[PDB]
Amino acid sequence: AQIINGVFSQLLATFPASLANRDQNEVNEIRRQWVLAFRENGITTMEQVNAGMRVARRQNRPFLPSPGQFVAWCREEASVTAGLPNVSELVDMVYEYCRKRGLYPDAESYPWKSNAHYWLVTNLYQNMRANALTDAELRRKAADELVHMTARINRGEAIPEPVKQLPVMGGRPLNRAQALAKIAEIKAKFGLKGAS
Amino acid sequence: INGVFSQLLATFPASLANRDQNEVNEIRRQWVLAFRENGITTMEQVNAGMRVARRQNRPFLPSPGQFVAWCREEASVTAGLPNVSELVDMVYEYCRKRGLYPDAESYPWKSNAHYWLVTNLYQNMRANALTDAELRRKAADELVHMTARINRGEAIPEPVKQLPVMGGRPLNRAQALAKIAEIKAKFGLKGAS
Repeated sequence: AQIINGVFSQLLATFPASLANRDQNEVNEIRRQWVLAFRENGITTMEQVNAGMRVARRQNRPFLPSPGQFVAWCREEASVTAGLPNVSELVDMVYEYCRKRGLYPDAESYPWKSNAHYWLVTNLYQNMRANALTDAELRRKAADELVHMTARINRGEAIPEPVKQLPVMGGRPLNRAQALAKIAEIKAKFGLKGAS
Repeated sequence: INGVFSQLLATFPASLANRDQNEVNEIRRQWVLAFRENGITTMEQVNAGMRVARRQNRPFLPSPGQFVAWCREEASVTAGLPNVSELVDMVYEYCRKRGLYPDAESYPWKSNAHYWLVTNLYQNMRANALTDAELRRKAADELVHMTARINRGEAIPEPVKQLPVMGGRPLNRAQALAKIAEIKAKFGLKGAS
């Protein structure tokens, strides 16, 4: 009650024009929605309120944010490990990969920033090439992949470290003359080569 | 701090209309917290923000985030970008006139930003069969993206160009016929005559 009233007062102070030209019924409904969101998200501490207010002040939008946006702002400090590119950055990375991957032996040789980037870019690239997606479909798929990856990260879990595929060996100290001698020796031993 | 709040109240007297002391104190606390977080602790930045607010024609009190956005926009006000209508007119003029030029770099561009915006919009329109409303939406998105890139400090690349053409041939009909005859004599091929 007191916490909710303080949050509402601070939001009104930060955003005076948010409730302009609005009757009391809309204000009460907005307050009820905020109460429901706080109860469902477990936001019952003043420290989270202060963090959310700091983020809101850092935000430059002159309108009242949605309750879910405020909850996300509060949890950003808690969920600081969720360092992932946004939709636009992911799309640009996918385009750069689609341009540059032909110059590398495999997908693991690409200069990845982290495993999350590797998995996201590879999945989006394969999906796009297999399903012949357009740009808007690619962006929708990128948003879905980001949501899925964030959900997996927030549930703990560990991102696997590719698979790689074998070494290539090498180290041949053999020249033309010695190999010709070897071929001649094989011919002499097997006799019926008849090759000239 | 207190002087900053007093100047803000003086510039926007209608902001505290029908407000009690508690709301004023909460507004002051919010402004103090915003200044602390944004690093606005010097009087020179306060004066710059006051000048920005005075240049604005809105008597309404902007949010502290909006005030910081105004300050950083005026600090980086160097942006010679057209509006949506001007961009659409430029795109239409380009689509009318570019057929008479050897390449897209020969077009009389005003700057690099205009070149990139117009070319990207032209390619997108001719590739996705955009209508007029879709063209305007795409133009708005492109302008937002270009402004965001410019505010990041990133420089705008200088097209790519493609090759010179050379020339300078002082050869006429008689000399060309002599050359052809010499080629025929050297290699035979008498059937060509």
